[PDB]
Amino acid sequence: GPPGPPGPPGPPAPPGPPGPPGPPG
Amino acid sequence: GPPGPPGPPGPPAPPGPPGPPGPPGP
Amino acid sequence: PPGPPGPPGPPGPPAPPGPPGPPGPPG
Repeated sequence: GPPGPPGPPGPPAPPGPPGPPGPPG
Repeated sequence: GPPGPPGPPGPPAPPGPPGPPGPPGP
Repeated sequence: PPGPPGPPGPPGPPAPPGPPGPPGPPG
């Protein structure tokens, strides 16, 4: 038989890195 | 014969971007 | 018989932005 169709989307990915430091106090 | 099964799930997306700036310092 | 499995699916949903950064310098 012919090849099956594409699988489902991949799983979620982790959060990116932390943002930069905030402004001076 | 019948079409094959669906493929496997894809991979994850690449690393995410940084978060936003933190709060003011003390 | 059934054919071979299909190809892998697309990449998953975009990774979320990270956490807020730390507090700024004293200030």
